[PDB]
Amino acid sequence: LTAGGGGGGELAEKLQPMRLSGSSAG
Amino acid sequence: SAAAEALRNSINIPPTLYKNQGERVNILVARDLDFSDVYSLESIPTK
Amino acid sequence: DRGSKVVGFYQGGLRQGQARIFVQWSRIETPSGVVINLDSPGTGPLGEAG
Amino acid sequence: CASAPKPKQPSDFNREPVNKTVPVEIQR
Repeated sequence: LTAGGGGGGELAEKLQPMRLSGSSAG
Repeated sequence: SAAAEALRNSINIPPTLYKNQGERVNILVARDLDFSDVYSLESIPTK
Repeated sequence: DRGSKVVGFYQGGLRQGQARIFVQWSRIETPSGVVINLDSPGTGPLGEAG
Repeated sequence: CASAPKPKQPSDFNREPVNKTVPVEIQR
């Protein structure tokens, strides 16, 4: 039917860059 | 001491800041703002 | 040569009873462009540490 | 005791017309 060197520990930690990513207008 | 108890339980109430309307403020732009997709420039013909 | 620029840094601050700070000098640039990393202690005029 | 200060209230002495001339956006 159906189919299917690193040291300077404090000064160098204070000099880590803050890189904020830019914005594009819409 | 009752007074020391009341102080211990109510001494840390953070302050409240009130800034009126209409006052001048700045916005320090923190990132590069790119306006290249929404504007273009053209020269206005003379006269 | 004379006039070569040396660059250092310090950190950590003093403790109580201390009157000298440890300085490490890191690099020196000769007036003619020579550069050598000398990570050496900085001392006083008579060699006392810091 | 102390409350938040109010913003400056403008005086009411030097009352004068805003429109010295008719705006052009009225097309006049």
